[PDB]
Amino acid sequence: KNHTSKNQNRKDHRNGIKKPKKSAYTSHKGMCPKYLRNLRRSRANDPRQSLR
Amino acid sequence: ERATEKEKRAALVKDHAVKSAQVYARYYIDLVESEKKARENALKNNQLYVPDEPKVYLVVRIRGIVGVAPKVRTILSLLRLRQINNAVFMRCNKATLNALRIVDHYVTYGEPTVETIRNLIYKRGFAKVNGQRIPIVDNNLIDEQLSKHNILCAEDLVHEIFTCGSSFKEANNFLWPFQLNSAALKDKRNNFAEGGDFGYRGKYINEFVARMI
Amino acid sequence: IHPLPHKIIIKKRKNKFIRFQSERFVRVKPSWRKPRGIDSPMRHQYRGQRPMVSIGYGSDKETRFMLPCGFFKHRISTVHELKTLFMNNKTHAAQIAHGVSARSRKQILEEAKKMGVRVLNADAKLR
Amino acid sequence: THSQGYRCKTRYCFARKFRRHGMANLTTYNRVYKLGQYVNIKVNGAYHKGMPHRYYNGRTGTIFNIGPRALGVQIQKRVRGRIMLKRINVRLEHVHPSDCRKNHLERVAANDAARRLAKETGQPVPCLKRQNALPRAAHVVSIASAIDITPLKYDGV
Amino acid sequence: MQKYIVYGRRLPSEKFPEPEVFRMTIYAPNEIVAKSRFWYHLKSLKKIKRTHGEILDCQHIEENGDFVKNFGVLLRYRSRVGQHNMYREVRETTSARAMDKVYSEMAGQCRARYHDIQIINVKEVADEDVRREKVAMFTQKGVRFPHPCPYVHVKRAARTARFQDRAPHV
Amino acid sequence: GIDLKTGIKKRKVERKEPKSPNPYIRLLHNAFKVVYENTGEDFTKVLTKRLCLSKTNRPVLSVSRLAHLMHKREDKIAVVASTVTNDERLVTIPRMTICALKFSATARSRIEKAGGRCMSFDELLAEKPTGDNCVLLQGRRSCRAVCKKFGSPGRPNSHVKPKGEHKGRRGARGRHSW
RNA sequence: GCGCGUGGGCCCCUCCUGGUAAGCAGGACGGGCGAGGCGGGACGAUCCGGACGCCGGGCCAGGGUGCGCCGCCGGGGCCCG
Repeated sequence: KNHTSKNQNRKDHRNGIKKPKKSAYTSHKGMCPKYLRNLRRSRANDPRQSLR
Repeated sequence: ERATEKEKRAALVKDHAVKSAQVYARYYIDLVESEKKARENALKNNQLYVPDEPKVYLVVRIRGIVGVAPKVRTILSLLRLRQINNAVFMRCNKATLNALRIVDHYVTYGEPTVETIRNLIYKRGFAKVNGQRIPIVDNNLIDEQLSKHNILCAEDLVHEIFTCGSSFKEANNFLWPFQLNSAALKDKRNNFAEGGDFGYRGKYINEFVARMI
Repeated sequence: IHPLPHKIIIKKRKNKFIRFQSERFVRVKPSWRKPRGIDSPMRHQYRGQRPMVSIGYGSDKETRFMLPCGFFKHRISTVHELKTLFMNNKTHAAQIAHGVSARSRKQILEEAKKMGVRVLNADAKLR
Repeated sequence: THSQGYRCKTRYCFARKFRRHGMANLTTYNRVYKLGQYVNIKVNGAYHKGMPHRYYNGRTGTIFNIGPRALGVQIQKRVRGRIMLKRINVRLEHVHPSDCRKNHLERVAANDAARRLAKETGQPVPCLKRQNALPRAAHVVSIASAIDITPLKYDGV
Repeated sequence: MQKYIVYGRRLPSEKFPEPEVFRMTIYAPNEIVAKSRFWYHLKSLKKIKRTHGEILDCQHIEENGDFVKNFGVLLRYRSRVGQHNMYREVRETTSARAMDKVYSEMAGQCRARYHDIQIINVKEVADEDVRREKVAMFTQKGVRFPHPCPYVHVKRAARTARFQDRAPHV
Repeated sequence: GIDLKTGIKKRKVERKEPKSPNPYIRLLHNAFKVVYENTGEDFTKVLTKRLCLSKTNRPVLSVSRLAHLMHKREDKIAVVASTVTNDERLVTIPRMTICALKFSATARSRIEKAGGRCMSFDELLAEKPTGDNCVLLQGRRSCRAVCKKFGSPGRPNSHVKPKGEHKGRRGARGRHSW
């Protein structure tokens, strides 16, 4: 056999079809830098601020 | 004090049962009479009285667990039919009835009569308490798990299942899927319409399950 | 010498489990060994193959380890062991070891009679 | 499949419709998009920059990033036994707003509306749960006009 | 086998408030086969699928067996080569019984099963009009015929009595 | 045959008993389990599982972390299921009541000098078996050097250090060097 | 988290491709055998049913019911397997 796709979909669905995990949806990877800098500037004020 | 509460509760369920058994019996008798009178009125008017569409079906798996297709297996597991000769009651809605047609080859279904429901609930009925198969031998076990749904006694149970009432899902889930004797089966390969056994048997499910109980 | 009443003792298989092909070859001993061949008719348990050892054949816990008399067995080598091991049990019976000499087996039998302890091999080395 | 280029088997997928060849309507560039909006991805053949891949055609995603000219959208792609969140940047011509949850948004509004209306008049609360068809009621049908119908004879040969 | 007059209509729609009620007489072993054969005819004749339609009633007809009547059935059957039409007359006590006779003769001679035979018309033919010679033979009042099979009685009796002192005379 | 392979997803392994040869740890686990059976207090449900944990699962908690954790609640008795250790970095330890499986000698002296009481699990069972006025605290599990290296180094999104010295250009100096 | 075996597959369905075809060579959803005992198709790794602790009773699938060989009779039609 040069190639077979038989059983491949039984193996995939045996313990698989898994969700991409949380923190992947709310990841900042590939978000515009200028927006991310604005977010950090806004967060660092009053209740959101986490510095001393 | 717990024994005193148990004695008091037992009487309340027995009292509810001595009344319900008689209330429900009138409802079943009236249903036969009401359809008959409505039919008589319709024929005088040259009209036809259509009866109400079935609201509950008794589904019995008639095929084995070997070589089952993945969709078929998934649907059968949701019907709770995981072994051959197992029987369950399901509500009739487009969501259940479209799924049942996909698994028709593996099952036989029909509208159940009240006597067929009573015999299954009494002779073969087992609860699902703590994920265990606990035999339903008394009205106390039904009261314990279904008092919230007002299903205090066995007559309430064979009534909810038959009328497909508000607490049908709770009542049906309380019952471990029925385990029955082996069916006669003229032909497992074809549909009851083609003269086999699979698919809609209609009123004939009552006859089919009779021997199995 | 008479034990507790007990229940019927059901032995799931009366005959011993014999190794496959022990009959054909002397080199293959009858002691049970699990078949592990790629094409072994006994591994496949085909029709007419010899029965396979399984936990299902296990005896009832209540009547397991019980001698045909109805008393379980305790192996005795010295009078102290009879006095200590058979401490008022009505369930177990004594059985003197093969090694114990005739001279000692008279003093082991005598203490047993005083303690009312059944000895399964009472008539051993008797001359 | 000896050759696997970025645009293979795209003869029909990345080709414009019978009378739709031409320049994108200005609405595509005038539609406001907000983060978390569901957007369907359908390639436009005319536009060759920001084009997604043939897999992404027919997929619905949420806008993780909004950027000067292209919106970043995250779809779920089933790779073997795992679905992976594939973040892609797609130019406006190939991203169209999805009705998607529009039914749910309508339902949330209608359920709340039919709750307040009841508090005022028609006090019993309405059933705000979907019922999947259900069986038909008994009803009555006149068979006065009933027509007999019979199997017809064969005439083909 | 039982004779069921089945009524059915398309589901009521905004486009048509009362769809037409259709009536067919279907001969079937049970009600579920009769409602299936109803929809098979409805799908072809009036373009009504079961999903798009309702069964108003499946009334079972009781037929008297007091007297043998000449019956005439016009049907269409599919052979391996292609479909054909056929008129068969059978004399039977009831119309369902005559349909059973027609189905058994079709299975025996034309090798056609119930599903591949459509019953265009079932009527009670008069004694005067009997195109089939077999039915015409018994139609005349005086019909003395010697027993067709008196061998069967002695062969049947001999199953219980395997060994007999004499060979039985018929 | 019954189809038990559909909506059913195998069984899980959870340590229900401590693998510790120490007789003391077994004595407390059985005691805390007996309390849990009779009164299903969730503080005792966790303590019973915190005594069954492995050494790696049970990390050390210093008197510096405990001071920070109990900053708003001096009255509450810290309950640690591992070793309490001294932090020479913190010059002054506050008075705190801590109950642990072991206190380092340097830590034990410091807590007593502060006026705090170093309790033991047996003492906690005698005074507060259900866990009243007690906080179940835990050290940082993923602080082990072994945890830092878990993963496939050399994968683009892995962000983990390689196990050996390696000392070469290919694959290290950025995505392009692969 | 740590690892093992495996990376020669084959067969039935279904649409396939090349070839005159093939128990041929290549694809593919699903299932089976591999690694599934057992009853049946005379025989048969895969077909039809049914997937296996050890037993006793009952029911009964699939396949059948002259005799070998457990188990059949009734009715309608045909009628040189």
